[PDB]
Amino acid sequence: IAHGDGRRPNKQRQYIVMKACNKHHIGAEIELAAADIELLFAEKETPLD
Amino acid sequence: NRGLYTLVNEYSARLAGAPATSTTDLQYVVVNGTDVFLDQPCHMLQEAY
Repeated sequence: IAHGDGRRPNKQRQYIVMKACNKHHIGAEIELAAADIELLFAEKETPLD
Repeated sequence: NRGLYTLVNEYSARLAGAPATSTTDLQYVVVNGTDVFLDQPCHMLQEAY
């Protein structure tokens, strides 16, 4: 505002605003057993395979 | 002293009988004319509640 009294009228004002980021880890976990791993590759032997 | 058809013209504009201010952590006498907004009704009544 510029008004008409004995106040010091005000010059143009100004801002500079400075943001940043954050970081958020996520740790997700799985186990797998060995008997899962081994018979993933053996084949054909019987209808029980 | 004057009639009310001049006082009501006068009461809405003039400075009071040196009223006090806000925000200044104490009671200081007013000296500014720019900002001060108050209109106290303890004059035309001339009382103290």
